[PDB]
Amino acid sequence: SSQQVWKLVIITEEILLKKVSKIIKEAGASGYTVLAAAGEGSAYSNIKFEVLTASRELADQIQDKVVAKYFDDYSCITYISTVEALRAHKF
Amino acid sequence: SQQVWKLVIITEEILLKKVSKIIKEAGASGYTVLAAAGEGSRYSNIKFEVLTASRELADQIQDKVVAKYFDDYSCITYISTVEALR
Amino acid sequence: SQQVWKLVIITEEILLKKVSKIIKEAGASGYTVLAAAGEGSAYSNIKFEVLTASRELADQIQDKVVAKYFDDYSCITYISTVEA
Ligand SMILES: Nc1ncnc2c1ncn2[C@@H]1O[C@H](COP(=O)(O)O)[C@@H](O)[C@H]1O
Ligand SMILES: Nc1ncnc2c1ncn2[C@@H]1O[C@H](COP(=O)(O)O)[C@@H](O)[C@H]1O
Ligand SMILES: Nc1ncnc2c1ncn2[C@@H]1O[C@H](COP(=O)(O)O)[C@@H](O)[C@H]1O
Ligand SMILES: [Cl-]
Ligand SMILES: [Mg+2]
Ligand SMILES: [Mg+2]
Ligand SMILES: [Mg+2]
Ligand SMILES: [Mg+2]
Ligand SMILES: [Mg+2]
Repeated sequence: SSQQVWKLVIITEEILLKKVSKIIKEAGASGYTVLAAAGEGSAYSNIKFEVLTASRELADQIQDKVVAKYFDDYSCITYISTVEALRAHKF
Repeated sequence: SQQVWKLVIITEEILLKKVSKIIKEAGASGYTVLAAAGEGSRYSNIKFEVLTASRELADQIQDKVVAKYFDDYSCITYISTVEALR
Repeated sequence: SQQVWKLVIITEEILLKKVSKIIKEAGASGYTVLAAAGEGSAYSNIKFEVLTASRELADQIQDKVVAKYFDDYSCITYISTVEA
């Protein structure tokens, strides 16, 4: 059977790659995945972070700090969803 | 905290401009595209991700792209829900 | 529309061929793969997405890739539902 984990998505400009990774890591996430992305909002010059955490509270802390620091001045969207992972694994 | 719909459309790279036009014309605030490869029934393809506050616009955009390109082009599509801010 | 299951596997690019074989030999109708980078416990990784008509098929694919590769390679895997 399975354990609930939270998946935090942050899509932002590529220039924020180092700062946002450091925020994810200093908040205690076990890792993150980055994908190269393009898009339009309101080539592949955006980055999509996906951060998995078994703590909904850790996902909120990361999202809150990235939104406070960079949402005003940088193209940034963010959202959260749940996924199921194997009980034996650690997120 | 609001519930939002995520529409994924995986199709051939060559449809990039035409599908982006369908998404923008239906009134979606934007979209994300990623490079992809894969196998199916019929790097090569593009994955669209479109977030829409209403399920109706998600379905609307899906209807259009499917009608116009499904039977002629490599093309899969699905919808999930996510939690966003505002 | 109907509920389907989406299996994600994130692993090293060196396992591409061998994970795709597990996927197709298990009876999945297909798979998608995206280049990825990241850190755990640049774009050296790949993310599989496998849509399956049943949970059990997603579970059997995940059980096999994990049993073969989780201990010696980078292997993140999780499952969610979508409507198609
Ligand atoms: N409705 C949407 N659906 C999916 N992705 C979006 C949407 N709106 C914005 N984005 C993504 O967020 C990026 C930045 O948004 P913005 O800050 O509005 O420029 C875009 O380039 C897209 O990658
Ligand atoms: N079961 C599946 N799971 C994930 N992606 C799929 C699946 N079937 C097809 N695809 C994707 O859709 C593309 C085109 O599908 P097709 O029209 O069946 O050739 C493939 O190259 C894959 O990227
Ligand atoms: N908590 C996480 N959230 C998102 N992606 C992760 C997470 N942990 C690991 N990853 C991804 O999985 C890859 C392998 O992780 P590892 O198995 O710890 O080397 C990493 O390089 C990331 O792409
Ligand atoms: Cl940065
Ligand atoms: Mg600035
Ligand atoms: Mg797992
Ligand atoms: Mg799982
Ligand atoms: Mg997919
Ligand atoms: Mg795992």
